[PDB]
Amino acid sequence: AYTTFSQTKNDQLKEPMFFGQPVNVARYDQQKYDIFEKLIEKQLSFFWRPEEVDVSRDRIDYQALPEHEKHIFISNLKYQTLLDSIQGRSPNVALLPLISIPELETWVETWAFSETIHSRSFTHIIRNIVNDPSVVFDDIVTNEQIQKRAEGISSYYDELIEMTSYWHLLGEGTHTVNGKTVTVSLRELKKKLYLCLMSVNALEAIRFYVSFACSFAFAERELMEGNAKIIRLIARDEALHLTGTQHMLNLLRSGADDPEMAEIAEECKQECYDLFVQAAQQEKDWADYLFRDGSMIGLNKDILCQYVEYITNIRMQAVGLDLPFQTRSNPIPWINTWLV
Amino acid sequence: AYTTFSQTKNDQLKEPMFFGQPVNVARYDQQKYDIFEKLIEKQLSFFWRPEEVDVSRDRIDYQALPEHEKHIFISNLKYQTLLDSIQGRSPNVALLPLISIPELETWVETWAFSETIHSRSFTHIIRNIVNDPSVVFDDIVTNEQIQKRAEGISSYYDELIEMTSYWHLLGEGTHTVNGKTVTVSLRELKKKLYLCLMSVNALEAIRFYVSFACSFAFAERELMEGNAKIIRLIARDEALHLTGTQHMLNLLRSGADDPEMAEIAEECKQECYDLFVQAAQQEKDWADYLFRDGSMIGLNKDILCQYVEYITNIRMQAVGLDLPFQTRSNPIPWINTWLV
Ligand SMILES: [Fe+2]
Repeated sequence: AYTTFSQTKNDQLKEPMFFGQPVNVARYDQQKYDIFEKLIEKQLSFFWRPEEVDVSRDRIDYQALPEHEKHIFISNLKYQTLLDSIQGRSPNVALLPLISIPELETWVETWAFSETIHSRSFTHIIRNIVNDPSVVFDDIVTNEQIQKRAEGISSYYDELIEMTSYWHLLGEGTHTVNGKTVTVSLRELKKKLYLCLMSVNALEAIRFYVSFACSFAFAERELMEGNAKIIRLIARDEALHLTGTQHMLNLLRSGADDPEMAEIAEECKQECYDLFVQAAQQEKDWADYLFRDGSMIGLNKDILCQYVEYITNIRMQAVGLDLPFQTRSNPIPWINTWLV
Repeated sequence: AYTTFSQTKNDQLKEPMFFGQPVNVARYDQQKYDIFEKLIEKQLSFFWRPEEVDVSRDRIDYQALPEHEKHIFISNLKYQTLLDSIQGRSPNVALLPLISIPELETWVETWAFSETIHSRSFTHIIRNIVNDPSVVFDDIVTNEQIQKRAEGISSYYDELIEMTSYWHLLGEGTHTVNGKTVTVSLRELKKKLYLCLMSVNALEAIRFYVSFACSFAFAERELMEGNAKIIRLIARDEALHLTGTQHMLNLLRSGADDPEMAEIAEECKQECYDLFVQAAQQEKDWADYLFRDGSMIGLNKDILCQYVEYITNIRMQAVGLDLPFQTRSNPIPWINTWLV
């Protein structure tokens, strides 16, 4: 029951962000929530092309890095590649089929699009510093350390996607699928969406910021400056992406949108807290991996783990969760110089 | 069956364009078909913001047009808005979940994103020329003439989406949903995709070009110059869009990708032809509607219908279908001034 053009005229201004009547005409003259249009406009004015970034001296710098430092850099780069590959497609397949307001529909499309520009910039980098790009790309899928986080993130999307299909196809209630009985609940589906958004918020707000830290640590040493320029542009986008999921979440839990969402948000508090905390933990185990056999000027396991906690506190707070860490200061204040 | 990140490592250069293993690493260092990467690069270089085009002087132009000409202009603009609304979401919702080639997945997302820019540009025009934009937007949905031209296009996408859904949720073979035995044939799915792509190609290659004629007719009279400038930018994107679908269809039907497709291509060459001829006929009825109260300098039902036939032969031949109309030189050669 999904349609690329719903034939019944409806007032999109009195429609919920999700689960209402699929958007028919895409208009931008009216806004239910000013944030989304503000984000689309911002994102469009931020438009950049990875190919235009000069990554010439970068091969030299990378080739000169000792092995563990190449390991730190490339592992970090494979993680960013893996995250943005998922973020390029997932928000379109997962959220797009559920959105009921035009401005949000376009924001999701604009947002997912910018991720593809991000994935393109990683290729531009990888196939410019490394000898055989295929070795790096293949490892993103076979490396157990990288895949350890991959399966958790996508799992949220995949579960939402499948539960969305049963809903669209069978609708609410119990149904007979090959003799089995299957229960499709819109309430459960709304939970899946809420949790997925929470997971996506942790990815852009925490996971990606941990990676920016390693990228900029090299930049501080005046190495990999082409990469630095790309990551700084990427970060400028992540700020916008993160803000969009923050607003979506806050609007949903504040009942200002779908009142049932406000309820669901509450039943979820623990799961959210736990998923955010689990993400932070995973980022700390990553720091162990990256720094297994050494650190470099400006970064080490301690510095990164503290940064992870610092950032986690701040993000969790922004979406109404309890701060899980005592940490209260930024150990890498220079990162703000890069961040925008 | 769908996963936002397939954990199995595969050689992406030996996957079919569609239905293969879902895309995992988004890489652009290696292309199976150079056309797609070329199109991405071209679109990226074409980036424009509707918000930056001056549509001020258009309002006086529009308000000064006699009633029938306002009818011609606004009906054309509404049809354009309807088509880009569908084009904004559909490629993502329908083709995205079936692509198994990185460069292709990215092209569809780039393509769909440029469509949202087109939709935004229509809001920018509508707001700057009419009194109550809401009447215009509401009519796109309640108008039986406009909504008629949206039935066919949606159906193709909708049926593809729904079947794609069943396939992901039930795999192929015969199954039972609420006792009703429903069969899921991958071959029937591949046919729906093929027809959908043909419908899409007709949309961008013919339907849109028919609309550019009306818009540019006004520009020839030095009226609606702001809209003219936007339509030029859009036309320039449309070229890329149809090149995309022509190649998709030609590669599919050539067996150069998946053999089952090439077979399915010939299996439904008659439907494809009927589909295109039907599209041309609707654009002729549409031209009939546009001019039921008069025509203007440079364009009338006759001239417009000739152009539909002119453009249709060319497009049909490009995808290897038979030419259904007499031969003739471009009936409105002045449109070259505006094209590209
Ligand atoms: Fe006239």
